[PDB]
Amino acid sequence: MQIFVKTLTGKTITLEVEPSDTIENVKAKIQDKEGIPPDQQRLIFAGKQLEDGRTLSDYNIQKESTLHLVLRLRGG
Amino acid sequence: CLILVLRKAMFANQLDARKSAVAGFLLLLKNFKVLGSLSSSQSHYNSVANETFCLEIMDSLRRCLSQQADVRLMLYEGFYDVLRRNSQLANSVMQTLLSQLKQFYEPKPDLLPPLKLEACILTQGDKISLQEPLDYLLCCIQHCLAWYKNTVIPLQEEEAFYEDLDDILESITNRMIKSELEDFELDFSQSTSIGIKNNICAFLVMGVCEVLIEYNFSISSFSKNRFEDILSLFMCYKKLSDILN
Amino acid sequence: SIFVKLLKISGIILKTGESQNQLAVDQIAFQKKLFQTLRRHPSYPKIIEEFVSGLESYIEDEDSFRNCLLSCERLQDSYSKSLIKLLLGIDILQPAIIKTLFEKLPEYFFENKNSDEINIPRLIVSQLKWLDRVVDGKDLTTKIMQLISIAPENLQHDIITSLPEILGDSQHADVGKELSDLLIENTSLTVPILDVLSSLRLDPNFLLKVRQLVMDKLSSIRLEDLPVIIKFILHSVTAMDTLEVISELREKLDLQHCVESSGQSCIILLFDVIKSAIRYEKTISEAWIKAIENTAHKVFDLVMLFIIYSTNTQTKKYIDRVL
Repeated sequence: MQIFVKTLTGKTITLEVEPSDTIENVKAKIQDKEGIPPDQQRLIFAGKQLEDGRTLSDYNIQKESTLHLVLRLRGG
Repeated sequence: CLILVLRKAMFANQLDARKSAVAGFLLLLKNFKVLGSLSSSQSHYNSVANETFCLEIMDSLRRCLSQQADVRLMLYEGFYDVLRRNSQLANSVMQTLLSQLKQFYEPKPDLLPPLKLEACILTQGDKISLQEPLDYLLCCIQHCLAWYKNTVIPLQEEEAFYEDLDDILESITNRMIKSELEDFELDFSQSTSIGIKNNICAFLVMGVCEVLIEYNFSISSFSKNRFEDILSLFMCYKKLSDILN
Repeated sequence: SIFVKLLKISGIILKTGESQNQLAVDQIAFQKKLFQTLRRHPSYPKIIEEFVSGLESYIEDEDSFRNCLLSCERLQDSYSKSLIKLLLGIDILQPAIIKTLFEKLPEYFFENKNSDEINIPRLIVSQLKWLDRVVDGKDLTTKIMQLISIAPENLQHDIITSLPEILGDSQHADVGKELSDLLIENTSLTVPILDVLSSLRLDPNFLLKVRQLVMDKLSSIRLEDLPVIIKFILHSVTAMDTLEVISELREKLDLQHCVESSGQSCIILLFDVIKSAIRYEKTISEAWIKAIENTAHKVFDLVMLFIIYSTNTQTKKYIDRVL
């Protein structure tokens, strides 16, 4: 189950997350791949803030999902 | 987290953001007390953590210093309070200032100027602006050196630079009294960039001349030769002011 | 060997394999003692040159490079950064280090195609951020432009979005003019260039050209691109040009014809950008009300009017009367 993370400026990141995982695992994987720390970044889907500490199964995440990434502070 | 957002805030193009971040840097390093030998008050148990934190903050300040003029002005204004509330970091700060001094103070006493107008001013396309006020550099150096000489040495391997700084200022005194307007190309307004840089240089030489008056009056202890130097230096300043008027 | 000898004398324990390099002393202590040892060693140019030679000889092995460029480990009975960052922190060694890094990078262009473990150029750009001082702006400009020319879309994009941290204060104007030349040349990487132009410090006179070039294409860009372009437009305007650009962008809105979940996410991103811009840029805020009052019907304008009433307390009674 691949998911496209779309950061600002149009950059695409392909990343695999199983359906049973949670948003904390997503942020940890993003730190592992991109190096951004987990607490700093923020994710949004369907124009709705991803509530921390909740599984992605509650959200309507499907195959080839698009999750938009925004960083509070510029350049990480 | 605070230091993270400050260091992330360093490269913001907004001038107010840069000045805010630098003032925050100076204030926070002022408040964190180095437990080892800091001079009284007006203290976390991890003293070595404080020390290394202050030193890496000083490295960030080394990054900070090469920036536009307002940041440098605030930096040199705040180093005196930093030195007053924190004494050990002075051993770095003066050296950092000395590096800036070595960026403009020529070593040869035979050479006439202690200031290079090209490096001092931000020469750039279609405009002219200040980069680093050398008068404020000498101002901060004089106040820090006077504070240390008045407080720490009486309170008491690497001492030599202190007298070297005195020697530097002594050489900056001498060459200046022997100086003249021909070196600085004086005797200029906002009509042309040439006049703009000449006016800025006039302000700079006036400022560093009066800071040299401060230094010479401080160290002389009322000697006839030193006060003769003060009189000649102030006469140079007076004719500069009259020319500007 | 002399490189390794000086390195181990400096107190950092090199550790190959899985174990990362250990710090006997602190980062600053390592920097101070290494700089003092190099300064006081005889034959300063020769010792520096053979140190660089031994460094580039040691770094040939792939495992050596991978363990070197990663973050170190703190060895005590603070936080540990990479030893390459420690080497960058020393001013005298910086041009040798950056030359070694940028001659090494073309080797790993092929590696970028197959390396599933870790992205080598991504990490290298990561270490290269947050430096102390630029030893030579011209060298950085030439190296960055070489990477822009030769590297593929992903790597050139990565260095572009990393540009504000890499560059010092000095190289703003020339790099800005050269990336505008790239904007004229190419169209694919235009949006990241718009982002760094928003971030970087450039004068209004140079910004006028890019503003004129990009205002024509604002009517013909997808929804995914838009919020960073309007971020540039709102943060790259003078005091007198506010009403003109506000009226022009409100007339050239693409939401009427544009309006999946990504679309709604992008719309809230547009509105977050507008909230950030309006909250502090007062002249733009007041010019918005003045421009729409002069106009005297668009839904996007009405939502912007609602949030303007929400955020700015000073415009409360005024915007109530205007509504």
